[PDB]
Amino acid sequence: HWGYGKHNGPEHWHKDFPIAKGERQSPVDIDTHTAKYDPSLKPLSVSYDQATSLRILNNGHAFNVEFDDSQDKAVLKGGPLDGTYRLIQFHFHWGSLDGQGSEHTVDKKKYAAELHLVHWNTKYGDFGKAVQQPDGLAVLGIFLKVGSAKPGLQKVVDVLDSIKTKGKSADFTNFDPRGLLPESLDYWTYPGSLTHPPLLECVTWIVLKEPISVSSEQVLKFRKLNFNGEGEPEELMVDNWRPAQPLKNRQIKASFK
Ligand SMILES: [Zn+2]
Repeated sequence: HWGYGKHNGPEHWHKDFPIAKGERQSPVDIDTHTAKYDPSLKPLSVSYDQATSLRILNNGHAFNVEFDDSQDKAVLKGGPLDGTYRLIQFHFHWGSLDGQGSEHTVDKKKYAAELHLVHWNTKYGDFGKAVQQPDGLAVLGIFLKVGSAKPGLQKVVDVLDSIKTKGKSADFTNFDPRGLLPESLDYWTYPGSLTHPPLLECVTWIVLKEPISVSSEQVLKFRKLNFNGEGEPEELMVDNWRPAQPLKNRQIKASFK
């Protein structure tokens, strides 16, 4: 039902998912001049050396690069987090043109795209249990701008032709997500939600300050994907982002001065 089309997009989601108007919805605008440096926050610990990617899937709203999360391999720890969060998948949000695509914004600036690396809290045993808890997920968000190519993205780019339509997947082993990080891991953090239905309020957001650069050719391949299934009317997979939601009673904390 829900999507990013002309009649089922973010402004409609609240009908079926009333949590869309909840108290800790994502994404949000990050006001750089009211996010406060928090000296109690720690450097992120991104431990991806043993990551095992398995598969890439077009799910009709993005594509997910899926990992083996059946044991502690690729984990996120530290930062604002207590305990250990296992990497399950990453995906992107992007626009029809370079001036929109990100979910989070920075002083109202929209980036061309945003990468989400999704991790679940091992204290809850499985992902399905984790999403029912306020500290169940940690999502590392990384902005993309268009300029130079990102070498470590090309292997993703080049498989997209094989998963054009919803429900298609392809083997995708030995991909190293470290090639998608910027140089600095300085970040903002706040409590929020998943950004598409069911919009569960289970996420500690960790949004990196420094964007990565990808090329116009790389982004153009993203924009050739389809929301639709094989043989159905073609709807390009573009503008798969939810706009910023009210901050309400939340504070955005910065890891950096
Ligand atoms: Zn996302």
